[PDB]
Amino acid sequence: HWGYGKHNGPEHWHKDFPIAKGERQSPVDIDTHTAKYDPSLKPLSVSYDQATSLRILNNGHAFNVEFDDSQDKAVLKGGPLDGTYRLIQFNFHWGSLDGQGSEHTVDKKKYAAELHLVHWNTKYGDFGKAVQQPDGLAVLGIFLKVGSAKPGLQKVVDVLDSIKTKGKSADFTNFDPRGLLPESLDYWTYPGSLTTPPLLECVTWIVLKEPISVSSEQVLKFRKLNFNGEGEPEELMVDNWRPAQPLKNRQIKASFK
Ligand SMILES: [Zn+2]
Repeated sequence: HWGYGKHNGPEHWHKDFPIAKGERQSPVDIDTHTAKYDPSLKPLSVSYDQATSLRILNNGHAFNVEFDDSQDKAVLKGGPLDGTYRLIQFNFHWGSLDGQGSEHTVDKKKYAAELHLVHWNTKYGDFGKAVQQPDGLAVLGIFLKVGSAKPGLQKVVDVLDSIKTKGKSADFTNFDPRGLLPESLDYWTYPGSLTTPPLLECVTWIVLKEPISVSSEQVLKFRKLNFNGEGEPEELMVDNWRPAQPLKNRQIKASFK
């Protein structure tokens, strides 16, 4: 099975998933001086006031907070998107040290972690069908830097103990994702893919310019999770990020100048 270790890491993925060497793979390095300001990009419209979180789960490669996506409760629209996209989950990627952890990079700078808010295009009916389309998913990427604590993130941090190993899940209702957003919604956008197998090229990436800060104690909790299942030898869940891939003739557009 794939993972992030020496023998099953990102550099090995292409053997089981040849699309790993595709034309629109993610993540990528965002060269701020090469990105084109596009005055036709509309502002992002995030409506998370009716969001219904349900469960938090350690899937062996990261932890996900799942949302009820049976209706238009929490949606994303506007920006470079056409149509309505429903929030299905959010997850993180982090490092073993504060100087690495993010998937995307800005002018080669790596952040301590990267939060992904995953949404699927409703015109396709369900998530499974959406992942098979060029414009099936829209993922909002938010960088995390170490500094002051993020209050809205604490509820997530506190429950990590109960989902330490692979396969564990816990009820996680009434969590408000709005507490994880930065002040500004300025962003960069480019066509890309999922950053973990099956690595499908079905994502419109919307990466926020402004990072949010979390405390050292907060990220330390992420690092206590395990890749392994219960009763197995302990392997700390750290550095679950894929390195930047070649841009290959894609243009990164910016909503700001
Ligand atoms: Zn992710």
